Amino acid sequence: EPTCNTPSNRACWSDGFDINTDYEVSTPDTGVTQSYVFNLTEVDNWMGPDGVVKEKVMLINGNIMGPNIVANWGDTVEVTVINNLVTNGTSIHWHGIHQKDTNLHDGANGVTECPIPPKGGQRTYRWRARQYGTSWYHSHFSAQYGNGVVGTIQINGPASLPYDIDLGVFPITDYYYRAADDLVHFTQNNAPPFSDNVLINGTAVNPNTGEGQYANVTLTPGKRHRLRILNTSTENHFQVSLVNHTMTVIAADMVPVNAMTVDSLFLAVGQRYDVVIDASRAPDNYWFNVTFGGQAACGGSLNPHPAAIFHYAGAPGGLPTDEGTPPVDHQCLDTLDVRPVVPRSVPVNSFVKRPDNTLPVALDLTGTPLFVWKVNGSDINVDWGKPIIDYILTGNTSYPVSDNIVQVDAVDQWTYWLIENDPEGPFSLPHPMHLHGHDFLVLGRSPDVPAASQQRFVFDPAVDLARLNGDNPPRRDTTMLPAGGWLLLAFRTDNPGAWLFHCHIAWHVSGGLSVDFLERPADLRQRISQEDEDDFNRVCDEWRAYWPTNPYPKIDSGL
Ligand SMILES: *[C@@H]1O[C@H](CO)[C@@H](O[C@@H]2O[C@H](CO)[C@@H](O[C@@H]3O[C@H](CO)[C@@H](O)[C@H](O)[C@@H]3O)[C@H](O)[C@H]2NC(C)=O)[C@H](O)[C@H]1NC(C)=O
Ligand SMILES: *[C@@H]1O[C@H](CO)[C@@H](O[C@@H]2O[C@H](CO)[C@@H](O[C@@H]3O[C@H](CO)[C@@H](O)[C@H](O)[C@@H]3O)[C@H](O)[C@H]2NC(C)=O)[C@H](O)[C@H]1NC(C)=O
Ligand SMILES: *[C@@H]1O[C@H](CO)[C@@H](O[C@@H]2O[C@H](CO)[C@@H](O)[C@H](O)[C@H]2NC(C)=O)[C@H](O)[C@H]1NC(C)=O
Ligand SMILES: *[C@@H]1O[C@H](CO)[C@@H](O)[C@H](O)[C@H]1NC(C)=O
Ligand SMILES: *[C@@H]1O[C@H](CO)[C@@H](O)[C@H](O)[C@H]1NC(C)=O
Ligand SMILES: *[C@@H]1O[C@H](CO)[C@@H](O)[C@H](O)[C@H]1NC(C)=O
Ligand SMILES: *[C@@H]1O[C@H](CO)[C@@H](O)[C@H](O)[C@H]1NC(C)=O
Ligand SMILES: [Cl-]
Ligand SMILES: [Cu+2]
Ligand SMILES: [Cu+2]
Ligand SMILES: [Cu+2]
Ligand SMILES: [Cu+2]
Repeated sequence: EPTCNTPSNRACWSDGFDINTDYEVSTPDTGVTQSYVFNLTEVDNWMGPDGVVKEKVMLINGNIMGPNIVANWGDTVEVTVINNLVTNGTSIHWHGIHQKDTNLHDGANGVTECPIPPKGGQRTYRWRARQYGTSWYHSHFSAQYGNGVVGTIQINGPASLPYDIDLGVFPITDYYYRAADDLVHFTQNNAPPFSDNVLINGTAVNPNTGEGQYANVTLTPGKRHRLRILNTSTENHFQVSLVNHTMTVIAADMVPVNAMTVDSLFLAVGQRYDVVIDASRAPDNYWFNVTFGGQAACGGSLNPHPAAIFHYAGAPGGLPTDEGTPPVDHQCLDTLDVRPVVPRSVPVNSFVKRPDNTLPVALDLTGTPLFVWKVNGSDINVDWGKPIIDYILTGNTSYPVSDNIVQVDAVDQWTYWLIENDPEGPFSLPHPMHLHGHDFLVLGRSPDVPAASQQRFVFDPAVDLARLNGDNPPRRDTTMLPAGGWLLLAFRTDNPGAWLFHCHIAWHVSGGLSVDFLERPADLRQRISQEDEDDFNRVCDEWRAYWPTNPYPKIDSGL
């Protein structure tokens, strides 16, 4: 807990810890543990926030979202996940949390663990809060998170700008009436549907019936407010703005950034932004608009105007009067203008394109189903009953092709990755690429052009090497792979483990769009504790015993 974090000095936290401290290598010892219990239940004919009854949902503790985890920088968070679903297994992934030397607690089923069996199966996740900011959690059992197994994480720590009130979490998500397994099945042979609605902090109004409620945020006149915006969607990529107000970015994902004032912000699936809103305008109700750019290349909604109300305290009630001007089209791309407070520097002149640093993404339509996404010639398909960690604990190096293992043996060195977005394919779509266990550096991408143009770019050293940035580029866990283009990333090999690198669009990862970075295998085995190993084997023995009794088959990648 803090000793010097005041509304005038958010930069200070405690003795020897501040905004300037390198959080990746230095963590405060608090000795405090914040514990929670996640009871997953399967509810049929559930009444949703917009009035429409959902066929089936999978909730945590009976609510639309799980409890918002709150702890301080340096604490340990512990969660006992109890699976009371009927047929489905589960695994909770702590998106944003690096799991430094705790790979076995990542929640990546078929990689770091076997799924927790239903009908009462349990497992206790435990991890250290070595990072401060806004993150989230979700299931990784195929597209199970689309049914409601989602929630937020707020690890308190210092900030890059002073503020008065911390308004907390603001998760924006797409909402479908059809269940996730039905949607994965539809997307296997058809183009993805637009969302039925878009929920903002758990609620939205039905554009047809008028039922529901708009999310209502009360701003205090003349005060600076911190808002933690999240995109917890399965496909929808958002654009956000507040009429007559600007937003000052103080963090991108779980990485603190220097103040950057904007009119609107693009949020890819899995992306987060901590912003400061100054209630500097006239007392009235203002609309917080959720819009779409990229000409529907990265999503859409059947609700033409998803919005929230930002009410000034003292002002009258009702709905806002000003509709405002439409925001600029972000073209399905996140901003590369954000510069981290704690800097990093890497050489970019030395990069050479080789098969071992290149990851070509492609859409294979030559099989059954039609929509099969491949990375380097293979669609990922993990084995829930024999995860990558089982191979490590037995000394087996015969990993099947389908696991998409990319073994990185480099010890604490910066590794380079060029991701290619099907430049020779019939068409290309933008993809929100996410990396487990690390924060990557966004070194550069193909020139920003309209997301629906179909303009293709292949990495040319003669012009693209000068377009790269190695002098403190954006550091985060999720960024956009441009349509028909390319993306150059770099991460330091400081965390031995099996880490997934995938597109966060549920339908795509289901279709196989992922690779598994097996980082320093030899170091990983030696760093696995007897408690972690014993428990992993307990859960795998229980899952392998349950599987033959399951009346349903695995229809996708399992991720
Ligand atoms: C996890 O639990 C869910 C919910 O029970 C399971 O989803 C259900 O899966 C079945 C079989 O895939 C679906 O029925 C099938 O639907 C297809 C498409 O319409 C149809 O062609 C088949 O004849 C069959 O009727 C069912 O609709 C679906 N339910 C929901 C709400 O999505 C899922 O299979 C379980 N996952 C695992 C691996 O255990
Ligand atoms: C931000 O969100 C608000 C609230 O959802 C948007 O306000 C809505 O604006 C639309 C027009 O763009 C209004 O609907 C339209 O009404 C006309 C009436 O003649 C009709 O012909 C159209 O077919 C359409 O239905 C709507 O009444 C209004 N919502 C309310 C209740 O105030 C606003 O446009 C959004 N602003 C931006 C820049 O995204
Ligand atoms: C993508 O697959 C290709 C082919 O399977 C890999 O290319 C081979 O890489 C090894 C290791 O460097 C070389 O010894 C071979 O000569 C390469 N074969 C080719 C295509 O000439 C490539 O490494 C894979 N990419 C990644 C990053 O996994
Ligand atoms: C989970 O919740 C259900 C319904 O609320 C209840 O029946 C069950 O006992 C709970 N399981 C545990 C162990 O909390
Ligand atoms: C989000 O909704 C919750 C309702 O559970 C509310 O307590 C919270 O204040 C809302 N967030 C803000 C500050 O808008
Ligand atoms: C929003 O909440 C505030 C605080 O209670 C209130 O003043 C206002 O009337 C509410 N607006 C709506 C549309 O409910
Ligand atoms: C290694 O793992 C494979 C699974 O891909 C299994 O078929 C094989 O029997 C194992 N061999 C060893 C080393 O025991
Ligand atoms: Cl992560
Ligand atoms: Cu995630
Ligand atoms: Cu993740
Ligand atoms: Cu994708
Ligand atoms: Cu993942």
